[PDB]
Amino acid sequence: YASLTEIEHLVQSVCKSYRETCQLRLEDLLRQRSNIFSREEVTGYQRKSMWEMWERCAHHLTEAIQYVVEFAKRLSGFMELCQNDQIVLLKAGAMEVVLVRMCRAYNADNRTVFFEGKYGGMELFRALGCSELISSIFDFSHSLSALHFSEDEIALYTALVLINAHRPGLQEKRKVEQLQYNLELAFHHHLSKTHRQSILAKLPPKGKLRSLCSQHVERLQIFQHLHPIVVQAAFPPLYKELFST
Amino acid sequence: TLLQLLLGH
Ligand SMILES: CCS(=O)(=O)c1ccc(CC(=O)Nc2cnc(O[C@@H](C)c3ccccc3)c(Cl)c2)cc1
Repeated sequence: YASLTEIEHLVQSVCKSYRETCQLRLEDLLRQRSNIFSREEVTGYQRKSMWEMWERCAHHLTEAIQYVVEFAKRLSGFMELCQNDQIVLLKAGAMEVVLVRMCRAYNADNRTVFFEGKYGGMELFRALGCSELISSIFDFSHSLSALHFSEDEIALYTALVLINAHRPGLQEKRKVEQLQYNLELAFHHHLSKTHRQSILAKLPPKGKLRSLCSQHVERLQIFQHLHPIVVQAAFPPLYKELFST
Repeated sequence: TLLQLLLGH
């Protein structure tokens, strides 16, 4: 039964773990907002091969995932969990955390995302041949951007995205449930201080993040079946492990 | 697995 002091300490700990592993500075992402891909640059990306565009994106996603792994490692409660459960949570949660974090790189005013040094719209990704997935991801980013998360809110929310006791295959489910609840208390406490509990009802349903990850896996199946050799030869091995069937 | 390796266990 975590005391108020312990909950306050948990807030600080989660926010520190996030700050240390957030990958890019928010200020740098925001500074780059005026730097938008030109019509010709966008066309250049659209004319790339499906395999090359998938390869680029898999690399960038894997890099983002490596920071999420580091985030998990610095979350004290996470390392308290058994080895199996750490793996189960990260395997299911890594992509979900990245999707949430990416809203920092999304500009709702022109519906663009920071990708390879500049801001581009969803049409930038057309060569992937998964327009429905890209649209869904942009919709998700837009929905989160409307919430106007602070960095501390992103820290606390992403901690909860990772510590999700509903994942199948947990060996110590009740232990994960306790940590999840404590992180809920931390999140709620922080929100209470800033009069921000209103956002709780506006957060995406958990099924949404699960849906996006399922869609991603399915589109990778379509790609991998079409181009099996490129996945084997060129894609990051961690990407394969997490997403290939 | 690679997650195992990255987590150091
Ligand atoms: C997440 C930590 S961060 O510090 O916020 C950060 C932000 C940006 C970058 C550079 C980068 O990887 N951009 C990128 C953008 N869109 C990408 O796909 C689209 C389809 C997308 C759009 C929104 C959400 C998910 C995916 C990819 Cl594959 C990479 C690095 C770090």
